[PDB]
Amino acid sequence: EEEDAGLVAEAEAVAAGWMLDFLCLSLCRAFRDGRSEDFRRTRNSAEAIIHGLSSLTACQLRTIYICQFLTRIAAGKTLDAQFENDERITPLESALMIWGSIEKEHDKLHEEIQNLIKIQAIAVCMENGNFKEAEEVFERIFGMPFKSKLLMIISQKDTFHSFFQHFSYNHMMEKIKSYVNYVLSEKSSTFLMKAAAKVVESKR
Amino acid sequence: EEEDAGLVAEAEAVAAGWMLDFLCLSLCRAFRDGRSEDFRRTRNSAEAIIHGLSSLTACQLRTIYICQFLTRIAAGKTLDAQFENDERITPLESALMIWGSIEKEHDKLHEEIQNLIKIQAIAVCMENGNFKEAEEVFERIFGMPFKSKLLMIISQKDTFHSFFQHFSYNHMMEKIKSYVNYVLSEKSSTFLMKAAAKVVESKR
Ligand SMILES: CC1=NN(c2ccccc2)C(=O)C1
Ligand SMILES: CC1=NN(c2ccccc2)C(=O)C1
Ligand SMILES: [Ca+2]
Ligand SMILES: [Ca+2]
Repeated sequence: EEEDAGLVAEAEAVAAGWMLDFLCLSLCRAFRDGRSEDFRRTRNSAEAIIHGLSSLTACQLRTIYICQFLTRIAAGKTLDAQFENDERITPLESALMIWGSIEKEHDKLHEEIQNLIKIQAIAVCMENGNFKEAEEVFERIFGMPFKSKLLMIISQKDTFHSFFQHFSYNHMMEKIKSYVNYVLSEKSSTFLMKAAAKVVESKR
Repeated sequence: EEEDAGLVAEAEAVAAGWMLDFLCLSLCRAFRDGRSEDFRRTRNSAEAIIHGLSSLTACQLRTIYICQFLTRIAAGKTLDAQFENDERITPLESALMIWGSIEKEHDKLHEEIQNLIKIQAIAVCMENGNFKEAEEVFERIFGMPFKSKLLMIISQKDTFHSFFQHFSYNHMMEKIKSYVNYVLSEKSSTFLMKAAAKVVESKR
């Protein structure tokens, strides 16, 4: 009875791991495509599956971090959203923390995305007229040339400054979408998606 | 591009169907075992997966009804829980409605469970001192000998009447657990559980 219960629990853990990879792939695809409602529903499903998982491999922690990173990026302009226990941390600051924690290559693309999130974390505060909050986000992030231009823009209250149009929110999203394409290629071969693709193909 | 998007959406629908069957099996097992916290977490996951499914086969609608039925039975004593748009309907009354909708055999066990839910729908109102609500649940359900004993118990305010000890909440749960064992046997062969069981066995 206890041996059967144990084997069942191990099988549920295997299946939850397969569901996590599939939901991550679906979340990545919805983000890349701009399917806002599918992203919201898929995120809700990923969150619930994650609460049913206890022990995680390094690969599963990376998968969860990718889901959490895209969720904060999708909420980047929602300044009322609180992703951390410290209520002062904005969504883009929370995405920046996860970006620096993922076990991944620090290639040129990694650093470009990092710097684009930093500029936009300040930009989104300025665009909402939250000038003192922009300065507080600046101090938390920064923790010379790039740093000093940003402090000058904050002090002038230059909300629609051309610097934010050159390193825009759209540019940040496009660079992140290039990274998402690589996650999509890497996870397209995971168990659940492969088996489901084989079913659809066999009916064609 | 549209052909690929279409094939991907079909594969996501296949995978969501496999996840629904697996989550139903896990929910049934947690209910049978009395694993309250695992039931709560599994229910949250089933709800989210169901919102990501659009077209349902007759088999998938039956699977969803089984999940909804067990959720209302688990909440049978939570008289503040509102499962229907009509706020007057109690959780056991909502379970009774689903029980009468499932495409299943009306064998002796089906009717015994039905009558046990009817008695307990009244019993739970009486036990909370909600005498007028017990009479209202009675009128909505009933909708001669069984009916008249119940109306007499309600009018006397006989909360701890021996009739409710003979056709108890425990007796209702045990009969429902016998039905759950049959659902467990039937869904143990579904794709995701079978594949996960094969993985665990191969590591022994
Ligand atoms: C709201 C939140 N969603 N999430 C989240 C977590 C895992 C997968 C997808 C999303 C957070 O961490 C906070
Ligand atoms: C609360 C509720 N949970 N549910 C539910 C639905 C599907 C699966 C599991 C549970 C309801 O219908 C209302
Ligand atoms: Ca805020
Ligand atoms: Ca109530």
